[PDB]
Amino acid sequence: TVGAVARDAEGRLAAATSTGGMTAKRAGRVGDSPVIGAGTFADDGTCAISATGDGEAFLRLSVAHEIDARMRLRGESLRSAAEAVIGSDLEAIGGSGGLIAIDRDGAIVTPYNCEGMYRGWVLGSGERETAIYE
Amino acid sequence: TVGAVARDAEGRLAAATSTGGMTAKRAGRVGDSPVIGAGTFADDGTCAISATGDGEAFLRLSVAHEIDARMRLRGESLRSAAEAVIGSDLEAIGGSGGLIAIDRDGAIVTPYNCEGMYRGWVLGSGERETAIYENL
Amino acid sequence: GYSLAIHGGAGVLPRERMTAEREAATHAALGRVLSAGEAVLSGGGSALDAVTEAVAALEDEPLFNAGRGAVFTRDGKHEMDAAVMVGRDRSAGAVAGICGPRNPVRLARAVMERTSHVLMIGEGALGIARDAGLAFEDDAYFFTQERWDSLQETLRMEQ
Amino acid sequence: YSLAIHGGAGVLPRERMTAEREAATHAALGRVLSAGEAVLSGGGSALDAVTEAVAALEDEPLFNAGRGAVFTRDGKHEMDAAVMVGRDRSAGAVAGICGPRNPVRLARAVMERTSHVLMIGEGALGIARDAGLAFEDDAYFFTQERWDSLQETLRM
Ligand code: NA
Ligand code: NA
Repeated sequence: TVGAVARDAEGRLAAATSTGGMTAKRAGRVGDSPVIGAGTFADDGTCAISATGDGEAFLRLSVAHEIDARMRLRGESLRSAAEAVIGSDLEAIGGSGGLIAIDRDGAIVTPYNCEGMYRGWVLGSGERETAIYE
Repeated sequence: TVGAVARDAEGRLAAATSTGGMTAKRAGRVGDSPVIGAGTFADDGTCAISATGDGEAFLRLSVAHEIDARMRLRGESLRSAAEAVIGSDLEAIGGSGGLIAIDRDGAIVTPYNCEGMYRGWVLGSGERETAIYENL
Repeated sequence: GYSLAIHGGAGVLPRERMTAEREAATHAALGRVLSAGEAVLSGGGSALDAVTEAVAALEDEPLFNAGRGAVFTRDGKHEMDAAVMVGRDRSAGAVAGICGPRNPVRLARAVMERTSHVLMIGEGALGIARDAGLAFEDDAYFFTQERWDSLQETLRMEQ
Repeated sequence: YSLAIHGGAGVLPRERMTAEREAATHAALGRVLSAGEAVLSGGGSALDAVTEAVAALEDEPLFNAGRGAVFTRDGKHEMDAAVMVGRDRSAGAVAGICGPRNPVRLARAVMERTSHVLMIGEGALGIARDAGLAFEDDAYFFTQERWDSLQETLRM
């Protein structure tokens, strides 16, 4: 699974996700990537999210929507919500994976609960990083 | 779209939904019914939900999950949450439809914002009702 | 004690167009569905068995847009979606774009119970139906004249 | 503006990660950031940014989307993709497809050309063709490492 989240010059958000799925998956299996509120999500009032990991766990917990809900209903920060869901909720259901997300103010979080996550970000400053592990 | 939600004697919940889709639908279109957290949902800590209506609106708002979230995060009742999402949120984005739901204590709510919703319930007492419009 | 709630869709006929015969027929169908789910709970069955049997009944009733009496696509075929979910562990199974299985909800359940997946589509989904030994029906079984006329009228009103 | 990307949490284990592969991986991620950066830098939309970024990740054979997509049990590709715009919660998605060079561009074609937020099978491919999107054979998508991953996985 691969994905991207962006915050525009006007503070407008968008998310996109694409995947080949899971190696030796049963033909016809659909994961979280194409299900808005599970693996892909964007609302300019909260955050944009693109997830990667056990697709079934992400579908069952509605991970992307849960983070949007925690921001709206408990007034949590994107970081607090995203960290809680990937760190605790996803662990509790026995799922592995992570998540890139950008809030409406441009805060980027890239939590994961597994060995690593191919990831990167670039700012309007030109400032850039890419990562695999730490 | 059709569906059912149940609570057993121990308070265990389940939900199921089935649909033939939408008249003159585009081949390939998938609505809310088969997407858990949108049209179908069950958690013994909150409620079981089966939705019917404009699938896209239910997918965009994650209606079933929103109701589970409002119960868990704000401590709302199934009625308060379900009625708010179908009555207000679904209306606001211009979607039509409704929802049957049963909470973990057995409270049943069947909100809809449209002409009617073919529906009913039966209790362990034997007590039963069916409805189409607002009356029984 | 146990309880069951059901629906056969929000796409109801407007009250001013609803006849007393159709109203009675509709309440009869809903009554049969409640009995199907009640029998399960009454017999000490699971919430999952209750909603499966109830939804299988709603599929079987031609007044309701699931299984038999399923609406038609633009191209005059049925594409049927279904899901089950159990609240104990949020275990789930679902299918989309299916046609042939008599009771799509029984396939949705077969997915949950036979695979590690919570959603399956196309021939992979039908393969699980066959494995689970679920009943298949011809296109005629699902066909209802009213839905067919609904399509033809709907297509006509797009011209 | 800001852009974040990922190429999956299905990372190669540290003990199998060489300095060359590590460098190759960071290079691929760098090219993706540039694709999305170019859009935002030019005053383009958040939607254009994530579309172009994900199209780049699809094009990179190191990452499990488009080219370098993992294989199913039956040695074929089934690719899922989605876009969503936060302004109006407008969305498009596809599942179980193979052929479109850039599934994410089909996901976007669904959002922009239909009133639907998820489409499957031949209906989804029909929108790709309408949108004039590029189709590719299974050869284009094929990467030896994914094929070997399947063959090793099937040893079970
Ligand atoms: Na039926
Ligand atoms: Na790729």
